[PDB]
Amino acid sequence: KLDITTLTGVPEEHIKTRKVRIFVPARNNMQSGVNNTKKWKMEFDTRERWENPLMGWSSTADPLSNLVLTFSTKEDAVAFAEKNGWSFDVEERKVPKPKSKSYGANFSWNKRTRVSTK
Amino acid sequence: NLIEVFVDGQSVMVEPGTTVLQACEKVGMQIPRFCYHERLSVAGNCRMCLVEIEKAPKVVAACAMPVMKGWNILTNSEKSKKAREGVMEFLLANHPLDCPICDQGGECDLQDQSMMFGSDRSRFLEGKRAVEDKNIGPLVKTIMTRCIQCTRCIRFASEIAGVDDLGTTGRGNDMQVGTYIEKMFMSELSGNIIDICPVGALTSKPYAFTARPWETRKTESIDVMDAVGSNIVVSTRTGEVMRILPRMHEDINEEWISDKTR
Amino acid sequence: GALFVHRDTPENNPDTPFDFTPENYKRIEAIVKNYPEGHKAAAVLPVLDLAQRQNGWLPISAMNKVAEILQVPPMRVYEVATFYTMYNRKPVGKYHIQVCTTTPCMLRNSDSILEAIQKKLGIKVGETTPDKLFTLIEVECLGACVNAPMVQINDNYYEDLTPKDIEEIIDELKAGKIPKPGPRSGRFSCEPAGGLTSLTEPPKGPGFGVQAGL
Amino acid sequence: PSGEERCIACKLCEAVCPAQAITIEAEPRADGSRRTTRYDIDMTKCIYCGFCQEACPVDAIVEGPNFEFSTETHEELLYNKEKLLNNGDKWEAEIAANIQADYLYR
Amino acid sequence: LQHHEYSTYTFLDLNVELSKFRMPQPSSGRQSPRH
Amino acid sequence: DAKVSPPKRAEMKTSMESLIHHFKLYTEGYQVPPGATYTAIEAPKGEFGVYL
Amino acid sequence: KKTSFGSLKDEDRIFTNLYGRHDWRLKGAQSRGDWYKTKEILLKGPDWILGEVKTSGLRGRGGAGFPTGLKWSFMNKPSDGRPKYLVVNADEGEPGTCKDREIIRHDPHKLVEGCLVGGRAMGARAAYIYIRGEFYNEASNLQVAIREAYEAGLIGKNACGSGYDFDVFVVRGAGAYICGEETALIESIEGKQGKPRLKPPFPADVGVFGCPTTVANVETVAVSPTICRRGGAWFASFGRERNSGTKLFNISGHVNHPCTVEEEMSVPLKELIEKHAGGVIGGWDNLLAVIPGGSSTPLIPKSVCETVLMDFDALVQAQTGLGTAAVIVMDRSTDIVKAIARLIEFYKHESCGQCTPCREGVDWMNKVMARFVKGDARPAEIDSLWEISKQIEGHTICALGDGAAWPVQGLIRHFRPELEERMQQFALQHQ
Ligand SMILES: Cc1cc2nc3c(=O)[nH]c(=O)nc-3n(C[C@H](O)[C@H](O)[C@H](O)COP(=O)(O)O)c2cc1C
Ligand code: SF4
Ligand code: SF4
Ligand code: SF4
Ligand code: SF4
Ligand code: SF4
Ligand code: FES
Repeated sequence: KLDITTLTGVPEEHIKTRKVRIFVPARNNMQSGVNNTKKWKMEFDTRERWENPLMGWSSTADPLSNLVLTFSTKEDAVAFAEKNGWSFDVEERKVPKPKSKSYGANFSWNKRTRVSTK
Repeated sequence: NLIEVFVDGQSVMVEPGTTVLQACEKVGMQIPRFCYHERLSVAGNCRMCLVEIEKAPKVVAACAMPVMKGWNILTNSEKSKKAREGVMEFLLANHPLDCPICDQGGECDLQDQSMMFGSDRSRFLEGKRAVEDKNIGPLVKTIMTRCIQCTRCIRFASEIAGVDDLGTTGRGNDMQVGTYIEKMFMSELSGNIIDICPVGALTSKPYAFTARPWETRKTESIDVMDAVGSNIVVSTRTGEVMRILPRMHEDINEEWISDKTR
Repeated sequence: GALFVHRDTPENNPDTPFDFTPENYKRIEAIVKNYPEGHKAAAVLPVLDLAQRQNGWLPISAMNKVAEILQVPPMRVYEVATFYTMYNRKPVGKYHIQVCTTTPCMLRNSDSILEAIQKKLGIKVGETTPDKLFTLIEVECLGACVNAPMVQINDNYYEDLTPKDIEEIIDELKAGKIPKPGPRSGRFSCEPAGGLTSLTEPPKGPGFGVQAGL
Repeated sequence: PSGEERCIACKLCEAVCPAQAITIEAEPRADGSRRTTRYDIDMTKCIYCGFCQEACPVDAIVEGPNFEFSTETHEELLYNKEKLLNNGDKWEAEIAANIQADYLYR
Repeated sequence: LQHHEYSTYTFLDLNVELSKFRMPQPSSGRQSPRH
Repeated sequence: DAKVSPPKRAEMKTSMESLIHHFKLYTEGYQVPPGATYTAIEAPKGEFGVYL
Repeated sequence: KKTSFGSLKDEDRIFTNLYGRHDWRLKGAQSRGDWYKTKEILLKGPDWILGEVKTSGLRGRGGAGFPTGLKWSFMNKPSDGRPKYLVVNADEGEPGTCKDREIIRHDPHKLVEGCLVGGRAMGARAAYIYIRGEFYNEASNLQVAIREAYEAGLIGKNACGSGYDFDVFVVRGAGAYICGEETALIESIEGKQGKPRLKPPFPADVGVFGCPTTVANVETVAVSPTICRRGGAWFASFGRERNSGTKLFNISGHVNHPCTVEEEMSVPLKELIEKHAGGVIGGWDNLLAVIPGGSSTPLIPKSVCETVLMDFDALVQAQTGLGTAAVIVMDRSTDIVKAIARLIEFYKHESCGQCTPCREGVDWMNKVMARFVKGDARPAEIDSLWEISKQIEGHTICALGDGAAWPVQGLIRHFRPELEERMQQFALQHQ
């Protein structure tokens, strides 16, 4: 029942109207590295961005547009969201399921796994 | 019948037939790879997976070597690091200096694995090779001089797409990847070759030159083009959608998305 | 110097007419029988060699026809054709002069034979004579390294060659006469030149020194 | 020297900008070359660090000799790709000589 | 000395002749791996 | 060390490894091994320190 | 117990018709002792044949020289329902090797009977003999020999009346040196590009057509019938311990009488060159860096050649290898750098390309070696070349890489002064 909302200084609109997403970021499919998929992340909901009349630069009025926090575990991020009084949605971690890999299967006598080209 | 193997002295119980790379994954060590994709078949050509097994004279390819009980996988031994450095040097010997213009820059496995497991300088004092580019369609922009002959695209086209139209022609350093004829690689899953390719040899024509990886903001969402429900990552920069990238959901879409979604 | 990409041309378009002769089709049936059922893709190399023998070179249509006959993806046939040197993906001369320029043959002054061939034919290596009867190409160990210098023709090994010998062989081929394969010097085989230092005695014959228990 | 712009839309010079004063957008041009549709440097957010002159791979972006470019309005100091290219054309004679002088030290 | 006179199709014709002596081939059980 | 200090311009323009390292150093930067330190110097106004 | 080998009588020579003077057809082979009591050998059993091979101590003639009996016993396991095959490697692609050509051209029935015996040992239904495509006439000769064997009933159904069904098929290559490698040979027979497989699945368990297969050199298979008939101990008598047998040798290069001869293992290299090769051109003084076992094996300087014995372990002690038994001799009137560069270029042209180490490093070594032969390099490049070779060696998926690395290392190790001399001379020339 810890509430630091009064002490944080955040304006009420962002406290109440913002949904924070707790997730483990998915791996960038462009790369095979998995180091960036090992820590939970808390990210706020996206809001309007408009073009500046003078230069066309993307303008925003959302103070928490770029705010992202890293948490070791899901429970810690949930605790932080609850203490700060943000509505939270938790997406469970997605882990690559174990696979069976055989180089010999590429040259199977009877199975379809035989590879036409190496 | 789990058997016990040690990765850097740590006991890990793995089912028989598990490769050294997966055993290392069990302990958190991600063996550097260029040609190995879990979805695709094992090839062993890249040779960046080489690691040293304790009391074994010759390094083994982690991707293609099934673990044997009692093996201790030394993933950071001097031999393993030197093998990685040599393989990286060979990979970068003929690679074009196209990084500033390569779309894969900032998200290139060659760049990061060079910055992590490779030397910081070049001893190559000869001219580099160049390959005439192949046209495989209106979706995949091809700069084949950047190819590292990992054969990921060929194995993907054969195994997942089912189109046996991409292959290797020639031998030696002159070996080239692509249809021998002026054929066009047409499939629902053709765009996934762009994702699978470790280097920026195969890149999205629609997304060419538009943005760099670090700029983009990634939003996880679901596709609506089909009822499959493929999970996607919508990459947006400055409030504008830049590209759609597949997101891994083993149950619905493994790592792939259709051309219409992409 | 040959490219490994195919640019369609009027001579080498996919509509270039090529089909196996019926006798070659029976030979193809014989070839297919050799390999186990369900693995008829193994016939690709012998069938491509048969196509090259029939036509003298492999057009893209020939490769497509081989793939169709063997029910294999065409790209695999393209890969086999490109990978193996012997297959000719461009038209070649009536007689293909292949000079082995490897280290063993090189030590036996192979460059002399190569240069004499160049002078007699008038073509540099990798070129075809205007008459389209001779194509000169250098090659690696052909297997007769001991009988160097050695130049192969369409299928015959003319080994133990000297400039004059190669020029005479080229003259015979131009005349239409078929030279006899083998060492053009006195020797007949890998035999020591001066005389046999081994196997001088007659063969022992059947049942010689046979283990008693057998 | 041909007259083609050196920029190849690497955006690494944007990445290294300490103050995020460079905004770059690019698209394949009609020739097919990787060129910048938008290149903006806010001379009011810039810290004149000298980065992106070291960072830019092709020597496209250079902090030139001029220091007397004061303006009577804030908007004049928000440069555009056209303005930057005009400055490069104006000061190319001096910029090339200075780069020649210091290119060996770099 | 017999090798001095061999034609282009000699090897293939010899294989055709040997076809009859050959024993039945083993079968994987499928027409092709792609099948 | 080109994984910490950027390579020379000629090397970056002539060598692939140098170009890769220049690109990464000027876009990502060099990763620093995890840790904390208080380093101080005798600056002209006294002790200047950074707890990084 | 003999301390000096090197003289072999005609009686003990397995390849009686090596030079082809006697008839190569079935009649000649039978007259010279071939196809003799083969039925009895087949009936004796697979275990007896494998034991005879093991007692012989035969080492593989391909160049690796693995113990043949142990290798063949790997296939002795009971069948799982898949067929078993024996593949005879007649590629003969190593530069300097010409023995298999002689064996097939002039003594084919030896190879056919050896195929039958080995298949009986390996429980193999059929044997595929992969013959280099350039060897067309020899392949035709082998096919004729196979036809004669089929007519006689020696092969085929009820082969030699042994109740064993065996077929020999001849497959001709399309001109690739890599195809010599056992896995590359299997792939080529299967119709794919001849690119070596990864060993972790071994050929015995998975091979041609995904079935148990053993790949043996033509010489190793051919000697099996004679080893069985004469006895394993007879083969053991010749040569040192662990180097037993009579090995065909190809003496080529700067020798007065280039020839292929059969002598006991462990024969002194000088004795082999002088006795049968007619001596070095210009005499033994002119000898410079004889290549012991073909291109793959590193070169040896003249001093080592003076006392070196041509056996596997002894040559290994010399930092070289017996390899294919091909002896390439260079006289002092030779540019050693140029010859090693030509061999490296051969490796560059013959590389498959799949393995990044080989694909890139062999081309890199070829370019560096060409620059060395010209002399257009700094002295430091030699250590760089050594390190590049070390990177290539032991990391490739095929021995071809190590085959390329080893000659460069041998050239550096034994003739480094020559390269630096040429570099200095080039620098002086261009000033
Ligand atoms: C590049 C390369 C080429 C080879 N070429 C041949 C060859 O032409 N003939 C051969 O018998 N072995 C060749 N080998 C060796 C084979 O891979 C294998 O060791 C041999 O077939 C085993 O025969 P064995 O059991 O009689 O020793 C080659 C190996 C490599 C790496
Ligand atoms: S194009 Fe890309 S995926 Fe295909 S072989 Fe080359 S590097 Fe691998
Ligand atoms: S894909 Fe190739 S060109 Fe592009 S950044 Fe990576 S190494 Fe450089
Ligand atoms: S150097 Fe300048 S113009 Fe060229 S890509 Fe980098 S920021 Fe753009
Ligand atoms: S010099 Fe100007 S443009 Fe370059 S990084 Fe500094 S502030 Fe940005
Ligand atoms: S080492 Fe060379 S020849 Fe052998 S598989 Fe690798 S690339 Fe091919
Ligand atoms: S993918 Fe790198 S060695 Fe297998």
